[PDB]
Amino acid sequence: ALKRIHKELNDLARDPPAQCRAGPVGDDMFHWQATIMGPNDSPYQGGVFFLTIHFPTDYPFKPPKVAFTTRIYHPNINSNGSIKLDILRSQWSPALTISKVLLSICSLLCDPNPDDPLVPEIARIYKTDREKYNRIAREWTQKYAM
Amino acid sequence: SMQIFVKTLTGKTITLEVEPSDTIENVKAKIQDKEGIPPDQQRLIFAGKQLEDGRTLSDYNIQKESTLHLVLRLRGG
Amino acid sequence: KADIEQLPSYRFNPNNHQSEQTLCVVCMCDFESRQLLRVLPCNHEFHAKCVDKWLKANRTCPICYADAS
Ligand SMILES: [Zn+2]
Ligand SMILES: [Zn+2]
Repeated sequence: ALKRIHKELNDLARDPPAQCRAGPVGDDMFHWQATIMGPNDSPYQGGVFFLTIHFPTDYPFKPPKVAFTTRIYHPNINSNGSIKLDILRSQWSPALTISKVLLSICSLLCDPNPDDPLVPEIARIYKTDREKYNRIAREWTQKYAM
Repeated sequence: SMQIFVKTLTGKTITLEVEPSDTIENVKAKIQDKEGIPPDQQRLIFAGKQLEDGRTLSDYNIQKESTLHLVLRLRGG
Repeated sequence: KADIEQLPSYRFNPNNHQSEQTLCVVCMCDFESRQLLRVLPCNHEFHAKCVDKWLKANRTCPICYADAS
């Protein structure tokens, strides 16, 4: 598994995701940290969000376990940083890379999946009163991620 | 002058008559005749080798009743 | 399963350009000469050994998410 973790690390260097950084924290290659800048033209614009990335022993046959460390107001992300994303659990494939996951997360922030939510109350605001949904998200971006 | 099998597609079957001297590119056209597949859609594989369109059944050493493997490429998988 | 032995395999030869798959997406390694390649029903091929492990637990083409039994 090591060999493929290193492969991805170069792939990130040659084609870095838009305003995103990721890599191992220390000598252990299986534990990385990542940062994502809140997408422009989203409620999160201007925020910096930190993530943990943990590669399973038999990666890439098991997907990586990814989670936020920064609090975020979002229908698919909970107060524990858990992320409701399909590629991370049941649509996982060896063909997927760390870059693709980061870009999926990045697009999830732009466009939640309120029909299959992780936080009902915020999903319900997103569909029915989007204007309130963004102000709160902007507020949270301003408060814990700046 | 020789029986050959190309049972593949998962809907496998097909029995063909051929001469050892037949080039692979004759084979793909006879598969177009038993089946509707355009030849350029066809990828023939045998004993661990792709078969080159120009080479023949004798070249590759396909003996009677050899049962061979067809793979269908698509217009944009 | 036994199904994994019912799919075609063929040692890669760089000289002949019949498929446009120059890479095994599970290993992220170019196809090297004589390496064993396994092709799935959907005409997607990877390193045989490399994709073999994935079929034990799953049954979908890693690239296009198509079943392969
Ligand atoms: Zn490989
Ligand atoms: Zn496929």
